Amino acid sequence: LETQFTCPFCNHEKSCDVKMDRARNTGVISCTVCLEEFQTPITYLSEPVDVYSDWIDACEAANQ
Amino acid sequence: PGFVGIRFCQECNNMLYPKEDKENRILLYACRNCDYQQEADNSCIYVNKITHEVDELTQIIADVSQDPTLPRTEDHPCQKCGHKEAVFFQSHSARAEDAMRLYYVCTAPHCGHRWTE
Amino acid sequence: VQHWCRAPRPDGRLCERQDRLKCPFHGKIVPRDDEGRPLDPEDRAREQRRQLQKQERYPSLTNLKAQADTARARIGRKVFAKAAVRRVVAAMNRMDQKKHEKFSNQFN
Amino acid sequence: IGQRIVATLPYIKQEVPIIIVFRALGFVSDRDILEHIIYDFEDPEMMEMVKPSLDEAFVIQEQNVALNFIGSRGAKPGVTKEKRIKYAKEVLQKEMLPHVGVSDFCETKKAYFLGYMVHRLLLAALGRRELDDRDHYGNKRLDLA
Amino acid sequence: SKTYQDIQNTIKKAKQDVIEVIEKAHNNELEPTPGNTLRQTFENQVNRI
Amino acid sequence: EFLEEWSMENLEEISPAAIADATKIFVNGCWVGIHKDPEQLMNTLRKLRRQMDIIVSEVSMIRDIREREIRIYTDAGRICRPLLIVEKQKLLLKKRHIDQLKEREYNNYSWQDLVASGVVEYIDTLEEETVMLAMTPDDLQEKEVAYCSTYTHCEIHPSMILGVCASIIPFPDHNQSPRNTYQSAMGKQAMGVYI
Amino acid sequence: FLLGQSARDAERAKDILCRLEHTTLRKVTANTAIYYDPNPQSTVVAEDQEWVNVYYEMPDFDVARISPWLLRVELDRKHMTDRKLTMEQIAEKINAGFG
Amino acid sequence: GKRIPFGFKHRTLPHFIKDDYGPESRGFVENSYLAGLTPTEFFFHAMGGR
Ligand SMILES: [Zn+2]
Ligand SMILES: [Zn+2]
Ligand SMILES: [Zn+2]
Ligand SMILES: [Zn+2]
Ligand SMILES: [Zn+2]
Repeated sequence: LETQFTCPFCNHEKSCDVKMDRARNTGVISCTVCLEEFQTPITYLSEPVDVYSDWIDACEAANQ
Repeated sequence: PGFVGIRFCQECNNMLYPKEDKENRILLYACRNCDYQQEADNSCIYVNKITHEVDELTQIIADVSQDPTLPRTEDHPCQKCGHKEAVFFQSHSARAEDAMRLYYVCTAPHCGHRWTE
Repeated sequence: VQHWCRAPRPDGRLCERQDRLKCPFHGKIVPRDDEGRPLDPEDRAREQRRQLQKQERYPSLTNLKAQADTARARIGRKVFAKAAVRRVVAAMNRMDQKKHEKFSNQFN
Repeated sequence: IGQRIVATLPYIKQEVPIIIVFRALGFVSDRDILEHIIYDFEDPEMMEMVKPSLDEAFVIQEQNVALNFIGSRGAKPGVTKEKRIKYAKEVLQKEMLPHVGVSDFCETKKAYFLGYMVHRLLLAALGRRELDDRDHYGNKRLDLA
Repeated sequence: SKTYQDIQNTIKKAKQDVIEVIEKAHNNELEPTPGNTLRQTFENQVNRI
Repeated sequence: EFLEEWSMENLEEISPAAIADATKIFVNGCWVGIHKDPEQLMNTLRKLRRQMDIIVSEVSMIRDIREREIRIYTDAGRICRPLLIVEKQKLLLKKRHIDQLKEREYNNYSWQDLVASGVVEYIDTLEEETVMLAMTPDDLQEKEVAYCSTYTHCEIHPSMILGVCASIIPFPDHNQSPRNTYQSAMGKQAMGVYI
Repeated sequence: FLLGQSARDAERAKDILCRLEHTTLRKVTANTAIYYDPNPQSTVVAEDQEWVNVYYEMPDFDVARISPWLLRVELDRKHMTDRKLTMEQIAEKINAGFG
Repeated sequence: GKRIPFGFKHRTLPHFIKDDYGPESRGFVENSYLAGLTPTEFFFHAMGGR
């Protein structure tokens, strides 16, 4: 598995990175270029690729 | 002591994890998943047998009397059904390779009596 | 285990504990008479000296050190150390080495 | 430090707790899974052998959640949700244990067989059966012209 | 022929002793030596015979 | 198909409470059903094989007994060898058969008629774990201390455990083993008539 | 190589032996269990209650501070003697390590 | 350095009963090279030579 993902909005590859604050059970993924930021809870099994895929559904679901 | 077994919720059938009712100081088995709660019975939660004092008679299955490959002996009459012949064999399990003790099983059909020496 | 702790308890009773070497509640076991005085005068003097030594010796806001300064935090720090878990894993692997040794006669 | 069982499925980039792979096959409740792994609920020792692994993945409790969990590993990161669940389902049917069956609705068969695999593992660890010998020819097949 | 008979008699003796040792171990009558389990002491005695 | 006609209980029709005491059934590794009376099933099937019935000759059939599985193999690549089948304490190969084979060139009573009549049987490396082989029909004879007395098969002859180059050596059992191995390796370098 | 009379008699040599060999707690423990005992005066277990109440009545160590959660550990005799060892020293060590 | 191992399931070969620790079962050759070797001694001797 890999950790940097294409920004869903600015379409810049590998421009998103993640910060897993295991203390608060919350992970943040932030597009460095467009500064978009997505917040979501994580559990002790979750991984960056799991966090990222929460974002995409959040994007699409809100885009409905 | 005796081993401790798991017991399941009655909404989820998920395993009821223990915790304490501090304000009552009594043991409750609760469901992490649903919000079901139950009152305990053991008051013990964990046990380790460091010696591993397992009795193999439980592991034995009375069907082993059918093996032709397996020794038959006439000397030890069946205690239960009074039959003449009985198979016998070693322990053959990990942490039990020592102790070449023999386990005896009656060879009559539907007697299935097992014993040891 | 014949000799008894026999130290003078605060209730006036003498200890009946059957420890081979030391009393958990009276330190080293010395031989005492029926009324609890150690038979050896020197041992009695040493015990008296030890007893004398023992007898001689933003506030409104919460302090984070309270959690950090507690028994449970200390124990957690000790047990949940990388070295400690490594030793635990090593010992449990040696346990696995024995249950690997559970196949003697056959190929295993 | 309890023993935690995991599975290495094909075309999934990471190991996966087995209890997840049972969830993703539609046997969601815990007890239905221990029906398939432990053919007799009296032996305590195998039950406390399975307990830790049944804790490891308490978080994922429903089939679609576990299917997400699996398919999030796999082909390419940024893919829509429906493709992800199709990916996980395609794996668990076509690629995992084909000899049990590639057709759909082979999931009770697949669950029984995977429970058998785990049963055998747990016996091997409790010592109730001997580790397989590699040089036994019962285990080998000669491969003629 | 005489020495053949000696050899056969010795072999018969040895096999009989090994049978005796086995059935001792089957009756829990065999006790380990220091530094050796029951399997190993059993094997060592049979090999020595 | 035959198992379905018998009392096999396919797997998608069971309550998991039942499996504890029944016996599993694997056909080429695929857990196919369960069954409740194993031994009768095994006897039925071995009889069917011995009649050249639906079960072809080369179908290995094991019965783990301590654990409660039955395993049936039809795959390719398994190795096997013919053995003689034993009654209570007697071969099934009577002198009827030897008489008819002795004129094998008139009666065309070949080897195939000999397997077809339930007298020899192909037993492979995995089913051997559960047979009891008499080395020679003398082991069958009731001895002063009967060794096993529940034999299942016999060897046709012990000397057929050797190969094509080790079968040249005369009196191989008076030789030390590396001797026999070298001769096996030098019998392939020995000038003769090659064709 | 032993130096003194330990070279001659076996017992002294065995003393030195047990004084070299490492003996962790596992080697001298029979079985353990994590009970839930809120009241020391009433243990769940019966056979221990005697020495329990022999200890807990005298308040050298506070009862209020104590948590309801329990460890109980079983030691087996022949192992316990082989190292010529007594519960006093094990108590001592557990005091030393965790304080 | 050990007697013949139990390569079948608690059997050195399928000619012996299970859990047989006798001298014959684990590979004791009670014959000279001049008296021959019986087939099981032949097999065990082959294993040693290998
Ligand atoms: Zn962007
Ligand atoms: Zn529940
Ligand atoms: Zn009986
Ligand atoms: Zn005292
Ligand atoms: Zn005291």
